[PDB]
Amino acid sequence: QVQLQQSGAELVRAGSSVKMSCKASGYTFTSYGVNWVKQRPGQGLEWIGYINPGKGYLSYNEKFKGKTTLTVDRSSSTAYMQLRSLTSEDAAVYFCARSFYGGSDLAVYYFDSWGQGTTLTVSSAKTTPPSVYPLAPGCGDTTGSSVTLGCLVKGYFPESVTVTWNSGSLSSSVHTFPALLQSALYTMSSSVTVPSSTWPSQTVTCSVAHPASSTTVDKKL
Amino acid sequence: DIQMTQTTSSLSASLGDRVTISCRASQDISNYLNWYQQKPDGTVKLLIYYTSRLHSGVPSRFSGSGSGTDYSLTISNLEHEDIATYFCQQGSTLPRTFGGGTKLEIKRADAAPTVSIFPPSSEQLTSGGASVVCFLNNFYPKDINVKWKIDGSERQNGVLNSWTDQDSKDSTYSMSSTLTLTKDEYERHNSYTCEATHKTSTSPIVKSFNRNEC
Repeated sequence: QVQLQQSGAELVRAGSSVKMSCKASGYTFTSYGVNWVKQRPGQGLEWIGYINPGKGYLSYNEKFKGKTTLTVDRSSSTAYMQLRSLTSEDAAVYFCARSFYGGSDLAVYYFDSWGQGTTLTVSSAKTTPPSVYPLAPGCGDTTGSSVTLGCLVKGYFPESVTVTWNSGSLSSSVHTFPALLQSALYTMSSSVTVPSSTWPSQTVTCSVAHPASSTTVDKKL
Repeated sequence: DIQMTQTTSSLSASLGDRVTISCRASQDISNYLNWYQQKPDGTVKLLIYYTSRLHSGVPSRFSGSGSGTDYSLTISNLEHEDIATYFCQQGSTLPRTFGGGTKLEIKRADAAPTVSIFPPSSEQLTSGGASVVCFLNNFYPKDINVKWKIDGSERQNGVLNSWTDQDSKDSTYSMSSTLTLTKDEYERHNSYTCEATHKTSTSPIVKSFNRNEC
């Protein structure tokens, strides 16, 4: 059947530590090995290590030995991984994969099953509320057939903000760009295109929501 | 440590096409090579192992080839579900290593960027500094060039960009370039220009505003 259920995402302060899980199912746990693999955003995957649960022990990529500890709960069928001395360079999605049966040293490994991955975000930044600015049309911009508009959301921590134009309605012609964390701050923006003579009549408002800081801002354009 | 090379970061392809993704190891890995598919925001799955053997359920549109250091992934007839990122991994030496990935995007008709330039807003200015913003929206291809001209001459080292991946609805890219200034840097220079350069135009698409015209 084979299914691997990884722990939920964690935000954490640098220097700390984190233990993730990988509940295996649909197969006899001790019979197959498990690997932890990380992915930093824009680099490839890289293998952290391997552990066989039915006796025998483990292997490690030598650059991760020290930071990493690979353990097992044969009973609950969970694999764990513990990272130590969390640095921002440890911020990445982490996958546990299962190697096919028979070995490893040379092949017989190859990751035939993957888990959805757990997201480690390492920061030493406390919750900051967003600063919603409204990007309105320029002077001299010679009257289009449609109008692009926006809201600049800046300075927020953590990264889950929600921009919503006309409190759910213009779902089309909307663009929600990647947040780009500058100095502790994440900054993102969003745009909406409405046909000319639909605005500055009919009224357009962007609603920004940052639940960590208990914000609710509405800026009309 | 075997250095796996995917010589392409981005590979553009149109549906129904044959596509080949190439991998290269720093040393003869005796055909101990696997290919993994990661879907756009999502999970990884094994396609092919042992150079060319298909993992169960993978459709026969996929095929591995290779010997020694040079390997290939082949997708006969590019379907929609194949827009993903492919990685090759080796399995002879330890650690098990991987290639940087290669992502399939879709080819669509040339699409021209809708750029827009926005002044700093009065509330932000009250809060100390001012950022000008330019949106270059809905363009294909991905190849766009942008610079901010301030009074004829250009300025970078303040500028800060944000692309989206290919849109899932219409196969286009959008982007926001944000200059970010202080209220006095902004109080000098009347013109502020955002300037785009793309395939779909032999003219620079210029979008300016004048600070005292507002």
